[PDB]
Amino acid sequence: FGLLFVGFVAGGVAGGYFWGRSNGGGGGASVSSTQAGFDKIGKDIQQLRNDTNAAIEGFNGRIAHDEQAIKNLAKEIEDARAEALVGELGIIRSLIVANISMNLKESLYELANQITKRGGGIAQEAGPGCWYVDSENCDASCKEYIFNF
Amino acid sequence: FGLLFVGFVAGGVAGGYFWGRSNGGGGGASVSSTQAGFDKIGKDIQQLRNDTNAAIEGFNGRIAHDEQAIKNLAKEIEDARAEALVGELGIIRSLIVANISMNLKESLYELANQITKRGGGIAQEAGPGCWYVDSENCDASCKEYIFNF
Amino acid sequence: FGLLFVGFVAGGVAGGYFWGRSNGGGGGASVSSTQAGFDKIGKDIQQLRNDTNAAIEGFNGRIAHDEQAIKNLAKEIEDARAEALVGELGIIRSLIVANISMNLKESLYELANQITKRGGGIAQEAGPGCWYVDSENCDASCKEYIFNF
Amino acid sequence: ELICIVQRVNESFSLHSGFGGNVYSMKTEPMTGFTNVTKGASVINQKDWIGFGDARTDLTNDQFPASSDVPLAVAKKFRSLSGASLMLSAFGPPGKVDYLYQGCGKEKVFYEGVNWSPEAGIDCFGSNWTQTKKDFYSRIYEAARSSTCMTLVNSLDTKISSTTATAGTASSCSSSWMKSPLWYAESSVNPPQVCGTEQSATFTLPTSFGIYKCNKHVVQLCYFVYENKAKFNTFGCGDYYQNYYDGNGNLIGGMDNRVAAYRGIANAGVKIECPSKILNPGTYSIKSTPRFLLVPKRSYCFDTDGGYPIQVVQSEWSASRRSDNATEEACLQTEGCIFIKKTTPYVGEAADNAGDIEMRQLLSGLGNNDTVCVSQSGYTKGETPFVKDYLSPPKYGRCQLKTDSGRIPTLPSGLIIPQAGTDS
Amino acid sequence: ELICIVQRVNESFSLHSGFGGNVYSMKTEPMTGFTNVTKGASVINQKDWIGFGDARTDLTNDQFPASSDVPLAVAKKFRSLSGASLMLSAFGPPGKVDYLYQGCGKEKVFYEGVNWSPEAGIDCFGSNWTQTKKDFYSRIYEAARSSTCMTLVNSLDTKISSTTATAGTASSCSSSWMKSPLWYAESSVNPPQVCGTEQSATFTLPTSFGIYKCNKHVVQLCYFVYENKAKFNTFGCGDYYQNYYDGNGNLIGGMDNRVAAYRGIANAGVKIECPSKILNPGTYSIKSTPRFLLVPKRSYCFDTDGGYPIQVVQSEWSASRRSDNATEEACLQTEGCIFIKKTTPYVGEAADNAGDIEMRQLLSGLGNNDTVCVSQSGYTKGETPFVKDYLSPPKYGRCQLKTDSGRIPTLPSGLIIPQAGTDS
Amino acid sequence: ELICIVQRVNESFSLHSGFGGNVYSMKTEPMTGFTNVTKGASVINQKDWIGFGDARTDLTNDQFPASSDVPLAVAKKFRSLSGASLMLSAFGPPGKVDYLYQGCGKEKVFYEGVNWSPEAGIDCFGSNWTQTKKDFYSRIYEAARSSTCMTLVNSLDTKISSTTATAGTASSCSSSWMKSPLWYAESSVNPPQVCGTEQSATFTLPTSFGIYKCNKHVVQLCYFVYENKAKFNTFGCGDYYQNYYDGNGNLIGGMDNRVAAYRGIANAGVKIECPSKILNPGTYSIKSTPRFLLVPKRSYCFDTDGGYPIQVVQSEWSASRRSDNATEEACLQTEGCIFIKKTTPYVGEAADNAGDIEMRQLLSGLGNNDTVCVSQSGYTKGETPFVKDYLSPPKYGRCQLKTDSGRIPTLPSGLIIPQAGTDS
Ligand SMILES: CC(=O)N[C@H]1[C@H]([C@H](O)[C@H](O)COC(C)=O)O[C@@](O[C@@H]2[C@@H](O)[C@H](O)O[C@H](CO)[C@@H]2O)(C(=O)O)C[C@@H]1O
Ligand SMILES: CC(=O)N[C@H]1[C@H]([C@H](O)[C@H](O)COC(C)=O)O[C@@](O[C@@H]2[C@@H](O)[C@H](O)O[C@H](CO)[C@@H]2O)(C(=O)O)C[C@@H]1O
Ligand SMILES: CC(=O)N[C@H]1[C@H]([C@H](O)[C@H](O)COC(C)=O)O[C@@](O[C@@H]2[C@@H](O)[C@H](O)O[C@H](CO)[C@@H]2O)(C(=O)O)C[C@@H]1O
Ligand SMILES: *[C@@H]1O[C@H](CO)[C@@H](O[C@@H]2O[C@H](CO)[C@@H](O)[C@H](O)[C@H]2NC(C)=O)[C@H](O)[C@H]1NC(C)=O
Ligand SMILES: *[C@@H]1O[C@H](CO)[C@@H](O[C@@H]2O[C@H](CO)[C@@H](O)[C@H](O)[C@H]2NC(C)=O)[C@H](O)[C@H]1NC(C)=O
Ligand SMILES: *[C@@H]1O[C@H](CO)[C@@H](O[C@@H]2O[C@H](CO)[C@@H](O)[C@H](O)[C@H]2NC(C)=O)[C@H](O)[C@H]1NC(C)=O
Ligand SMILES: *[C@@H]1O[C@H](CO)[C@@H](O[C@@H]2O[C@H](CO)[C@@H](O)[C@H](O)[C@H]2NC(C)=O)[C@H](O)[C@H]1NC(C)=O
Ligand SMILES: *[C@@H]1O[C@H](CO)[C@@H](O[C@@H]2O[C@H](CO)[C@@H](O)[C@H](O)[C@H]2NC(C)=O)[C@H](O)[C@H]1NC(C)=O
Ligand SMILES: *[C@@H]1O[C@H](CO)[C@@H](O[C@@H]2O[C@H](CO)[C@@H](O)[C@H](O)[C@H]2NC(C)=O)[C@H](O)[C@H]1NC(C)=O
Ligand SMILES: *[C@@H]1O[C@H](CO)[C@@H](O)[C@H](O)[C@H]1NC(C)=O
Ligand SMILES: *[C@@H]1O[C@H](CO)[C@@H](O)[C@H](O)[C@H]1NC(C)=O
Ligand SMILES: *[C@@H]1O[C@H](CO)[C@@H](O)[C@H](O)[C@H]1NC(C)=O
Repeated sequence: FGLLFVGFVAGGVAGGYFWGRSNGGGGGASVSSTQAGFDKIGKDIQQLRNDTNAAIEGFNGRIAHDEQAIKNLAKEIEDARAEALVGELGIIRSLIVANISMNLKESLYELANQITKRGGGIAQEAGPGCWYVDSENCDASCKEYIFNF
Repeated sequence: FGLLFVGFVAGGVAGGYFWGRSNGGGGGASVSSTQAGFDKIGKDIQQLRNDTNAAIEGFNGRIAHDEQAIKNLAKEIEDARAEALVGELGIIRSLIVANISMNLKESLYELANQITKRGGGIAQEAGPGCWYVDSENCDASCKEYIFNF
Repeated sequence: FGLLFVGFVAGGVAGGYFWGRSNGGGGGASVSSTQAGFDKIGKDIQQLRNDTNAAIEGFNGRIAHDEQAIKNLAKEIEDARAEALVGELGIIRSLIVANISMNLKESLYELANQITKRGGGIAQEAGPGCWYVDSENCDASCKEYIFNF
Repeated sequence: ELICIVQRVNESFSLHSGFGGNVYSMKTEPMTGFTNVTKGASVINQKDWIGFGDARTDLTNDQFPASSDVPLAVAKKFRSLSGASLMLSAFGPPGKVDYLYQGCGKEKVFYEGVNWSPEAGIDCFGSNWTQTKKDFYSRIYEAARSSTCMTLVNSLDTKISSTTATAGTASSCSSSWMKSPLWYAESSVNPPQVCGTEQSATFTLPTSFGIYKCNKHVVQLCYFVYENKAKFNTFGCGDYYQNYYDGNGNLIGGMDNRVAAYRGIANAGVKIECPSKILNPGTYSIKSTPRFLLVPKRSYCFDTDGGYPIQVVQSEWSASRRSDNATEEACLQTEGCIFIKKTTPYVGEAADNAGDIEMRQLLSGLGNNDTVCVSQSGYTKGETPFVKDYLSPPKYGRCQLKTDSGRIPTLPSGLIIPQAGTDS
Repeated sequence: ELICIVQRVNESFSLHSGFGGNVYSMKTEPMTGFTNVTKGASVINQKDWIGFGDARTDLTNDQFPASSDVPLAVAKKFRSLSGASLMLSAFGPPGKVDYLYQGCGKEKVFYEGVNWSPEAGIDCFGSNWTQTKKDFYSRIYEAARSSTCMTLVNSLDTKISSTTATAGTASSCSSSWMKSPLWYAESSVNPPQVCGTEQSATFTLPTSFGIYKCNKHVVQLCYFVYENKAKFNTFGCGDYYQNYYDGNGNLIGGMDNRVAAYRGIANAGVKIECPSKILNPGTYSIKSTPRFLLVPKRSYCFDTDGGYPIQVVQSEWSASRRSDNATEEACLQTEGCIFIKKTTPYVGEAADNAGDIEMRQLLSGLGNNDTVCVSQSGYTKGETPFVKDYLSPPKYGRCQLKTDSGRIPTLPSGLIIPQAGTDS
Repeated sequence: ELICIVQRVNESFSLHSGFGGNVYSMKTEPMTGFTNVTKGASVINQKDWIGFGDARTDLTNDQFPASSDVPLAVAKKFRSLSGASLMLSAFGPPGKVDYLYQGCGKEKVFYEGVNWSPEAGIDCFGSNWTQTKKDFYSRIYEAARSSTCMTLVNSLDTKISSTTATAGTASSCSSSWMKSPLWYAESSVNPPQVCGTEQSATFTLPTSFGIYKCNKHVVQLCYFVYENKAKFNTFGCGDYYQNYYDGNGNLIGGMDNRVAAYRGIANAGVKIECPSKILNPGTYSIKSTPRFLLVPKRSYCFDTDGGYPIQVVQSEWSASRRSDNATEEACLQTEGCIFIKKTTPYVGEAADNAGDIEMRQLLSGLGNNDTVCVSQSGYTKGETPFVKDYLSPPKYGRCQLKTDSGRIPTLPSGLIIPQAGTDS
């Protein structure tokens, strides 16, 4: 339905990114492909995931100095310190997940933008990841050129 | 002026989300309605607000273990610990407010996107929440169909 | 290439924001100006930078109470506390840099949006910061009117 | 025609900043708040605490549960006997109940003491039992604070050197004597011709007692108090002395009048003082004047495996009887001790002195399963990290912090409009 | 025709990462920095501090303000008298000024001591007053560190047993004697036929003095020092002894030559030593050789309600006079004590010894309203949480931390371009 | 025709929340993990640590490196001599090796002690050297814990009062005697006609020794143990006594039988006990029975400039010899002491008792450059802030915290789809 929405599918049916088309005869009746050659997305995903190492290394590198002469574990204090560290880690996590989401979404916008400028101005944008093509201007091999499926 | 901007109004004049229209005779002279049936926005607001509970419960659930045998309050230490906790709470606050803002803005984009695909490709997007309709293609009952006011 | 992308240039060649144009004779052969009158961007940059003071003052205002009767510096403890504070400062930094980025990007969208509504609907948006103008509808003084270069 | 969704705010809208987007709203709601604080006693861990008490927590009392300040389930966690007190068991005065208090628990509740108050009327040459009481419970609370367990040691190994000396008896002590200290007297010392021989004794503090490890002992190093040496020479030759030594010969207690001034009260007569001291396990020596010898015969055994700050419950009679506040003042001057105090008099349901509505309210927390913090201000649940007023120390657990309500940040509510960029 | 805004960066642009968007820029600016540190004395709370001093902080001095190292408003916060010192008031030597120092303040400034230096030339059989000085101020600083208030106790309740003993006088002490300790002598003890009787005395440390609660007392347990027993037998029979006992008989001070070796300096003659000890309130006993008895007659009363680390200001004369650094070394070896020291000599405006430009600079902070941290390195305001170099302990307040300037993160400035997504 | 990129997820996709955007993914990966813990000894700072040992860390041993439990580079950091031990050097028994241990290091490794075990068969009237051993190392470890440096002081300044007394010799001590304590006897005291005169002595603990500052001294205040006074009167008149006093006369050690009970073992004969005490620098006095005088002649000098918790390495023989675990139990009862223990017997490569494979594994960490934490559980590198199980104290450095693996948050991996807004 176009890059602003994520939909669910039951049973089998692969998840991911697919090409979708709508009308024709009036009224038409849907259609969704079985995924194109979006190797850009796969490559971007790879880069974004590897980029998380920076934030993780920052956390791993930080360990508080301590000195205990006591002979019996102070279990409650030990656990409190861990709980606080886990709390910090949870915030960093929420920051990282959002940082992935926003940068992937942007990378997807950047994919759709290349498509728009490929068939320009044949494309006609209808919100991110959606286009209106007048099946008069464009045959089937032109749409094949513009959307590459 | 279209979803990228927020404007101010004086005296009375209700705040919120409204329908706005521009030209006609050359040169035209503005017009802003008195809010449509954006119950989607009201519902989304409700969901987004309730979704903040997760972050709040995370904070409330975290309380540092302590043990004091001392008989007189260490007021300055007590206050310092509170100040640090309030600091953390302030960062979480700033994260939550932004998380609401971004997800509401996106929900608004998702509202505008449905409108675009309702009168397609009659709509013609002019940035988020704005459209160009040629008052030739569309009567008044078509615009009534597309924008629902 | 339009507001979703940042490109590199070698040797000399000023960096920043410029006007770019594409085809004409089929096939055309590029062209990039030498920056217009985007004083809005310069002004927005100024405002966004000054808006960071709030987050910085919040950090500067927070200093933990301490009391040491000891006569010799506890260097390792001293350094650990600093390291933890620097860690916090690093997270705030990453939040601020992103807050600048997102709000500048939005301010740029708001600049492009004004251009769209200036030549409406002559503009025809092709993703943020990009437009398709049919050099039939628009002379050179109209494009001069719409894009102001 | 250009058709746009338009966003507008009023003077009623205020801007809330975010990292990655701002929000306009008319209403705000606080993000979190204060956790209530309940006065009284409680525990953070129901599986590791122990109570020591008297009739008011004794499930075997004939008038249970009318005579109880706690319900059955809480009473099962107490080691209590009607008529008993730690102090009563420490000395074992004639005719008083003599309960062997013992138990383990990192959290400890002491609800006992009233059974040896001024109302008891115990004499036994006592200079001031209220003073002795305060001093005794001070030592108990200090030792209990760093111990996991506690047990009465009802009989120390003792040995006296004299073969002629015999057990002491006094008209002021029911024509008998304490269980501890033991009293040994030489009948032949008469200030005519006879001065007798200096008396000697040893007592041992064990390294253990039953299943309980002993690292520390609370004992009384008693001595007799005379007002002057002239008054003492009515019984013994030379000045009075009763000195306590460890294994090596280091003086650790007692009263020696060869060097210290007499401080007996005017015409009061002979008095006994019994300061409590915390001593390590080992064998200890005693040197005394020929006629009178006092030897410690009991102790309270503690470990040093650690414990939480303790809770001490006010132990007083109903208005009709004569009480003291010795355990209160013992608690107040002792680190790591939390005192629980009634604001109204003790009015019992069973009889006058057992089964009080207020105390039941204050002790009700001992049966809760959701207490995370215990303090001198009361106890809390784990709702929020904040309280309106300080939780006064001593305290332990997940304890809330005081902050002003104004420093608690808010979140936007009601009609909401997002904002980003400079919009100019 | 396709018309686009195009974003481009140079080699001069560097990428700054963010959580939710990156930024290209050519320039950076540090996000924050270091807070200056000012040498000298100051306070974090103008409403809860107290100063103790001499002429240099005495607003009633005839030459004020020329004779003062602090302005009027700061002088009002001091308890000072020209010619006075804590030590002078402790002993009360003949002809010296005898000020009753007393006050309350969680933060404490001691700017006094110079008025009993070697320049004073006080003899009174003193073995080494500089040593006594260092020892005295050590006890004061330790006790003051954990106390809210301090007061001289100008007269202890005392009682001697002897009826023949009389007040002591010495040619070396202006043909008189100290106020404390008191000196009692038996004229009849002559090593011919007479040995006399062992002398006895008691002194009481009160639980309070005026409005001031006493939990601890600094007192001197003085004794005479002879070089050998032969040298002592010129005055008394047997060895010298002067012993101090608490209520029970535990030896707590003094010099007993029945067991300890003599340490009198060769042919120096009789000397007096006066070590200071911190003692609880109560009644104390004294046993001494028949001819000479020393009894403490004054103390300094402290509470245990707590206080901040104290500040001690260098108290020395101008170059022309003979000074010591006893209060410096007392401070250095005492936990929770912060010493303030000049780098140039003392040159006064009034006369030689009062009104110094450097000291006025160093003490100027005592009048500031914005000091948040006080340390051995100096004091700071609440600008940033960081300092370039460590703030040396002792210290208290909102104290800055040392970090390298390179670890302070930067923010983008100048021409700025946003970046998001992979852009490939 | 409308053509759209469509985003869809399966039941296999789960939603991960973010501040500013959510993520759908099928797989997750933990964000971080646990750091391994290695058993044995190590150091966090290779430039500030010191080892004290015997043959097993002595690079000058004829059989090096076969006789060594550490490689050359680590051995250079040890102060060791074959046959030596701290305790051997403390007393200096006849014919034993007498190494002057001295060094500085904030981190300290004690790998020594086995050379005076029961196998040594040293008598010298020793009541129980294993007990003396445990007591000695306890004092060492306590003092070392707060000191930067340590040095043997191989000779204290001493002076005895007697002119007739002569040096002591015993058939049980190789017809000789210890270096410390020194033994002085009066030949003329015979319980016929002669009782002799009470013996006196002084010993001085210096404020420094060579380049080493002394704030604290570990010394033995020895005394002889008889089983009863009748058994003692075979040698001396009256009861036995050997008392130790500081400069003022305060009893600080020894055995006085005028007040303390005898505790000599039945028919064991004369025994010597040598408890170790931590004493300040100064001059100390001794009073003893006429015939026998014991005087401390050595010490271990420590500062109070501070140090890290120490590491003590198990020092036992191979199975064929008689060992003890005194240094283990000394370490266990001493704050700030970390004990390193083998799980298999000691089997040496050089001979039976030197060069063990397991110990080499356990001591291998002493040569690492990347250890950040040292604990009773072992040592770690700075991989993550977490460990699977607690690091048991004592410990110091950048030490990891225990958390459950389930509380470690995850990150999305594999095929990923972004989500924002309500999508409804
Ligand atoms: C063990 C013993 O001495 N018992 C007798 C006691 C006791 O000796 C005296 O109290 C001594 O007091 C002390 C402890 O110093 O005296 C008894 O008789 C006393 C009598 O001595 C006293 O003159 O008058 C009392 C009467 O009021 C009393 O009868 C006693 O105290 O009961 C007899 C004990 O057998
Ligand atoms: C109280 C008292 O004894 N006063 C006389 C003192 C004093 O007795 C001696 O110092 C004893 O010293 C002590 C404290 O042990 O002596 C006085 O005369 C002395 C004299 O004894 C000494 O031989 O010579 C001195 C002259 O240099 C001096 O005059 C004194 O010290 O003034 C007289 C005191 O009355
Ligand atoms: C210094 C000294 O006294 N040396 C002689 C010792 C010593 O006196 C006794 O042990 C006293 O013991 C103590 C320390 O109290 O005795 C020596 O001979 C002993 C002898 O006294 C004892 O009766 O029998 C022993 C034989 O088993 C032994 O020979 C000694 O111990 O060697 C001689 C010392 O010269
Ligand atoms: C939902 O969709 C996902 C991806 O479209 C499916 O994941 C694939 O599963 C097969 C077999 O388990 C793997 O070999 C593939 O590698 C997976 N996809 C990818 C991209 O790695 C998943 O099986 C689907 N689930 C259901 C229930 O249909
Ligand atoms: C600004 O606009 C807001 C909303 O448009 C107004 O809020 C309404 O106020 C009335 C009366 O106070 C309430 O009954 C409504 O419920 C409010 N709106 C909503 C959506 O709840 C506000 O009164 C306006 N302020 C001014 C000064 O005109
Ligand atoms: C890259 O571009 C930037 C900006 O386009 C150049 O920065 C300018 O440098 C000159 C001389 O150093 C300054 O006077 C200008 O003020 C800078 N620009 C701005 C906007 O302030 C930079 O020199 C370029 N670098 C290269 C290597 O060409
Ligand atoms: C993120 O940046 C924005 C924009 O610079 C900040 O928004 C400003 O917020 C203040 C209130 O704190 C307002 O007075 C300004 O008008 C806002 N500026 C704009 C352009 O709207 C925002 O504060 C920053 N976020 C945080 C958490 O500091
Ligand atoms: C958020 O994610 C982005 C994108 O993955 C990260 O941007 C990378 O930042 C590093 C520098 O730290 C650059 O070398 C990479 O080229 C950047 N990647 C892209 C695609 O631009 C960014 O670091 C993350 N934010 C944080 C705070 O870690
Ligand atoms: C930011 O806000 C979003 C939207 O309100 C939150 O997303 C919700 O996350 C929960 C899981 O925690 C899901 O069950 C909801 O369905 C999500 N809502 C929507 C509309 O997608 C998100 O949790 C918030 N971020 C953080 C870190 O709390
Ligand atoms: C992936 O991250 C690691 C950090 O651990 C970095 O060293 C590596 O260069 C990164 N790879 C890419 C392709 O960015
Ligand atoms: C609202 O949040 C609460 C968390 O307190 C949750 O239990 C509830 O299910 C949420 N409601 C909706 C409709 O999401
Ligand atoms: C810039 O920030 C400062 C905060 O230090 C503020 O006082 C000032 O008003 C701001 N200026 C503008 C134009 O917003």
